[PDB]
Amino acid sequence: SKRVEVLLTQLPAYNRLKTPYEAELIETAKKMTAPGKGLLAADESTGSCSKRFAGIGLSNTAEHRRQYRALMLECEGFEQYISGVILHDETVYQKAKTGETFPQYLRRRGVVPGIKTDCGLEPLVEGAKGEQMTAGLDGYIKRAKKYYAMGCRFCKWRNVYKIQNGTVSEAVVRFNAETLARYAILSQLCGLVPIVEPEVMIDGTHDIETCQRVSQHVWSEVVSALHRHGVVWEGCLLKPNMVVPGAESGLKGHAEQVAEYTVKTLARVIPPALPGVTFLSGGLSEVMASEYLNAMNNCPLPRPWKLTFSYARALQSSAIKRWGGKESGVEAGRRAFMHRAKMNSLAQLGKYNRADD
Amino acid sequence: SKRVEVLLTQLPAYNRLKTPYEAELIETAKKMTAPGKGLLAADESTGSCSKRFAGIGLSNTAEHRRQYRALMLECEGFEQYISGVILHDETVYQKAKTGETFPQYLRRRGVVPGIKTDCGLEPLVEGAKGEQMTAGLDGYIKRAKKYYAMGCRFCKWRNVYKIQNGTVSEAVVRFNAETLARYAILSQLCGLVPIVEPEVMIDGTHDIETCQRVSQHVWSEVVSALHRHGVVWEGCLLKPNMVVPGAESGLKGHAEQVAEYTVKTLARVIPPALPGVTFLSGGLSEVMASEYLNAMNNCPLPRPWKLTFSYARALQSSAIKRWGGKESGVEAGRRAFMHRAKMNSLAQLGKYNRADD
Amino acid sequence: SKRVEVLLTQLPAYNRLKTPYEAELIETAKKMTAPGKGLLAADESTGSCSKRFAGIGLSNTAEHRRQYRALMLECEGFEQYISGVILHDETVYQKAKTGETFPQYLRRRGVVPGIKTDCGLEPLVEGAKGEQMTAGLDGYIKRAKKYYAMGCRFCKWRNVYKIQNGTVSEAVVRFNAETLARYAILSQLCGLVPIVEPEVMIDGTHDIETCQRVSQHVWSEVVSALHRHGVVWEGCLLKPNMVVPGAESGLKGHAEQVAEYTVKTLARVIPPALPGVTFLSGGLSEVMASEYLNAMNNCPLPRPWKLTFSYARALQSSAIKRWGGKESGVEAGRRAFMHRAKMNSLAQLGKYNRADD
Amino acid sequence: SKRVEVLLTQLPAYNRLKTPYEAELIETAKKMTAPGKGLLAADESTGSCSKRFAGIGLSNTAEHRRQYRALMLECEGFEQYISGVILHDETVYQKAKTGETFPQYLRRRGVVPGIKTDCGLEPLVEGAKGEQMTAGLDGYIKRAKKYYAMGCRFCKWRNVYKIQNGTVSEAVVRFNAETLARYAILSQLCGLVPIVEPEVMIDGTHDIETCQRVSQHVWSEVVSALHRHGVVWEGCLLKPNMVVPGAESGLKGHAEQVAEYTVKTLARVIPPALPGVTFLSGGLSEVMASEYLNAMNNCPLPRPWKLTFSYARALQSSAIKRWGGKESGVEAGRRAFMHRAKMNSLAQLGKYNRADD
Repeated sequence: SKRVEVLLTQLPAYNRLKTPYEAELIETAKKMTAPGKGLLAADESTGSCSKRFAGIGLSNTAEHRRQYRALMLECEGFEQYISGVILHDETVYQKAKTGETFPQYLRRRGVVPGIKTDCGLEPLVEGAKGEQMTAGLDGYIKRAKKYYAMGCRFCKWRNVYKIQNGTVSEAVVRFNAETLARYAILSQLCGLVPIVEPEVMIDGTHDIETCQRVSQHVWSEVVSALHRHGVVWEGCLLKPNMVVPGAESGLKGHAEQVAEYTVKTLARVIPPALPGVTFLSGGLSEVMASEYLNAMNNCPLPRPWKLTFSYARALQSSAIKRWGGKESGVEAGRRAFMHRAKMNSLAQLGKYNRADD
Repeated sequence: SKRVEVLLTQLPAYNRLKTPYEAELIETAKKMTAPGKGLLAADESTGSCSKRFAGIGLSNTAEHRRQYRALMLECEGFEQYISGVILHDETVYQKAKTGETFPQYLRRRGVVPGIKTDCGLEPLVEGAKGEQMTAGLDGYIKRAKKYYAMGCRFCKWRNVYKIQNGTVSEAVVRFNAETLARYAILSQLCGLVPIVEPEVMIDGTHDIETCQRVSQHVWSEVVSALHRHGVVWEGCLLKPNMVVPGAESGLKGHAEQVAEYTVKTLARVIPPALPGVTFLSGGLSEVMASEYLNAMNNCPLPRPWKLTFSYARALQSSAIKRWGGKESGVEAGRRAFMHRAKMNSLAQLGKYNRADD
Repeated sequence: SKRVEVLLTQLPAYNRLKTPYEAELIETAKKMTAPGKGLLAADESTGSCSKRFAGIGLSNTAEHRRQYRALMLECEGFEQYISGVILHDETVYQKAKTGETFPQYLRRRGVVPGIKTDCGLEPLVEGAKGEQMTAGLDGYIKRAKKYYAMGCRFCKWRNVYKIQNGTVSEAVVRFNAETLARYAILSQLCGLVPIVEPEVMIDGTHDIETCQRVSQHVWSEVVSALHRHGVVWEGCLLKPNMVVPGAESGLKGHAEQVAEYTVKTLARVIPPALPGVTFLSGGLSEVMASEYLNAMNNCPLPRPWKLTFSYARALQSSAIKRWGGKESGVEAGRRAFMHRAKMNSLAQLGKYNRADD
Repeated sequence: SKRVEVLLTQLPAYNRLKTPYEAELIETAKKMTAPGKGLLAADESTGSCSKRFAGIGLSNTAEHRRQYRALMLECEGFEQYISGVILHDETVYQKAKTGETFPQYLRRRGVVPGIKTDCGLEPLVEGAKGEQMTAGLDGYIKRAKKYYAMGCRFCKWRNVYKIQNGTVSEAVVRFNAETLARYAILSQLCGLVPIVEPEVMIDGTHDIETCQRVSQHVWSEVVSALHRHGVVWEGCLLKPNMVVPGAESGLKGHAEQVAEYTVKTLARVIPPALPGVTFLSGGLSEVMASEYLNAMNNCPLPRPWKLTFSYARALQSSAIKRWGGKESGVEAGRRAFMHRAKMNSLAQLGKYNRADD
């Protein structure tokens, strides 16, 4: 027949991201998921910060945001339990008390600095009212190279899926999968390990069966897309919701129910080569988040990747309260931070004890 | 069985763009493709303008860009042959000699003003070296609403596909289809008729058979994606390349060969409900572009949509030359513009005569 | 880069059915869709025949089936209005009154003989209760070559889609599209023009809007699949339902409503290169079927392919009744057949007159 | 908005095979993959049997086929190392020496009886010359229910992918994935655990890198399809090739290279919930097949499912030779069978020792 010489990269099986950061990516990821450690998510937007401060009456300025972050980041000792921090863009450039930038300070202290690189939720337009896509791919490589150069070595991008009426449009499932897979690839290209966050939200009256049905489908499509875009599985992480009943469903699950539904869902879709899952805690209480993670790490189902946390409110809530926005609340604020971080560090080892909370 | 009440928009067959500009979109499009008329593409970037001016020694300033556009846009009389102009963002805000903005002036004169809304080509990263995606979806609705408000009623977004080694990666085929279909939807949502331009480039040594094989595949995937995103076919247009031998292939086709390969390719993939195809002229001479369009409009194959032009260099080249960047070349510059615009207007009627060029 | 020489057929854009019957396929199809002609579907299974005979008390034997077919097929003169007959496998081998096989007799008389080659409906298993796939791909090439050798030059394969609750599973949409596209390809390979029948059934209480929403989606997916399998559009035909309200919806549409919804649906999805659509009449009365086709051929929307009929009950019903299963009803049976065939022949020209029925 | 009540099975995330054999499937599979055990594939067709007998001069009759099977199946003691036997259809109905059917005899002896249910390879028609699809879906449920009723509790279906020129068409990749996923679903529905065999063949001059690139792509598409059809991962098994250099490449890999490429490939695509992989040995020597499996079970990469064998020639070759087609070779034939089965049983434990072969 008529044969032609072509590049192998023009062939379907050869669409694979080739990145010279490869080995570095793989090493960051193992660092991120070290045993007894997890990630502190501290990438609240300026607005989310208003919310955060609201109950303590703290005014919403750059300086105060800095302080709210320093509260945790300069909590010496937290490094034993937190392996990386997802910063907000503003924090990357702020200075730690030593005068190093935050990324510089954390690296020195042994904590990998990451950055939230998505540009926020927007209406999906296709599919059903209430569904949302996420923006931020334009100019992405240039931002990401700039964060790398600032010292970040991982990034995070969140897509959400709102269950309504027991289901989600296939439009959001596909489109958001496609966005996450693109983001992953480009992150790896620029040297940052991508945290792929496909959050099936806890919002609504749905139950845990509905949650599992939608998550399993959403997440397999995210996987199919990562394959289709060529991701380095060994240099990537997942940040999924746990499978639980909906926030307004009226029902609460035990942690052992949670860990089984979650882990059996994940084991159906996530390749064992992905090094770790850093669960989001969205809507759960600080205690539940620890109890639920702990059960995961005690679940008899297959779970070949590390199962750890990537939490924001569930690690900060009480701290924020005790801190009060004042220098004077600083110590108590930390004590509380440390305790929650320790709880969760044990829960990753599967040794947390509720009597201890 | 277990039944549940859901929104119809959560169902697969209901992912259809619902836009209150619908009827307006449909009417613009028919206006754009009126018999004996075509579109002037005048959306060169600032840089492309350097190129354009290079041979006449015209310096590259905003003022001179304005003049280069006014050369054509204020060429009274051109309105008989041009139904719409694809402006560059800068031109939207510049003023015509009457002091109306350009969009305002053209509308008054009967010419629909459109706007190039993509953000330019960038490396695809996936697929093979040399392939390119197009940026610009972020912030798109807000830009588009702003152009609408300025009077534009259509927009244009170009994706390209570089044939190398006889083929193109399936990665570029899919990804660029996906980008075009998203852009289409959002354009319609904001009131602008989208020109979907999936250009299989003339660049390379490939021949016309290779061109047809790749275009047919690229374009069916663009269609499948438009269906999958929910486009209003009746409010959309296509701006494809013609199917011709590659620029460095060494071969030149007759116009009748061209029109048959082109039209038989399109008739295999484009739904008859899409109102019109406004061919790009990329790489063809000014004469060829007219001869080739003319043959299309004389082709016995099925061609239910309007077949017209959407040309830039092939309508401006000579004009630019005769104009010379000087007030003094103005009249000759126009004469030439008018003549090429008239040639092409006849070629859309299938009555162009080469003896006349 | 690393380049490799491969077959062009290993590349995505080169998966195109290459069939030496190509030109013959194209010619059959134009024959099938000649102006003022349509297809008689006479491919009832043995069982369907029980039904057919039930009201006339005709016993269900091979001999009687033969006679029931001969009633129409040896109705000299019907050749003016019918261009091809879809036979059942049994009929292919039966003999006409001249002693030629039926295929031989029809060809001699100017009627292209086709054959129903699917193996019947079966439970889809995936998707929702009530949905159905169609069997018959195994051993297909050998059957098809055998029909060709017997003189058939086209074939027919029917898939169905049952609307329930306003919708259909995406599973049936995809799977049945995939089956139709495979069948098409293989038919063409063996020399038979494939009639692709994706019937959205009239069954249920749905309305005409629901019908249009599901048909448009079902049919675009059938098209995407035909492209994906490589079909010769110019050597293929479509046999879709008309878009009408559901049989138990309680509403009846005018013919002009029907033709607009139908033709605007088709014009959104079917490539203009497919030579013709031979509508099925499933559930409509004999009169409605003619009135509805007539309106199609009077519809101002785009409709580049031939729009004709491929009917069974709506051409046989009355005939069967008048014939009565007796030699003695033969003449009246034919008269009635002829009249319905003439009605429909005019309706294809867009000149049918109801005053005439 | 307009809401409608639909079946949940009409929604995308609900296309999941619901089978009342579920728990039984899961239990068979764990039985099949018990530690230190593997499957004997004895499903050679009548023709393959000619080949098999050729070198020993054994005539090719049903009786002799029976004897060739009895050689292994009535090799008392083999039950310690073999957990299930893939029979050929003919063997299902033949009788063991006790007068039980083979399935009955094996079950009694503790060996799960399975059945090869595909109908053989055929030309793909689409894609490139040399590629092949597999037939057998028509009438599948009725066959499968009949095997179940005969006592089989698992089945096997093989698809192949021929690397040529370094690659494979995307057509074969997709189509064969689609066939395997359909087969899986239907098998589970009828009570038989499906062995999904997507064999990337060892045939050709390709190297091990090419093998890994194609297998990874072929196998992820098989997975995506299994998800898309709704398979019960926990009740399914995989029978893939190992990743090795091509048979005519001129290079031989060490077993440790093999196990790393294989396991790292699988860990990128196969969900950890699939209970086990039963490798095929196609083209490898009897020794290599054991050494290669052993290394797998010694590989430090992630490998959450059982890694065992499903071998035919590599367990029978020598035996067949020693047996000689004669009663008289019977004992030596068994000795050899036992030894190879023991080798492989140890290799599944990762304790095989080559000094022992």
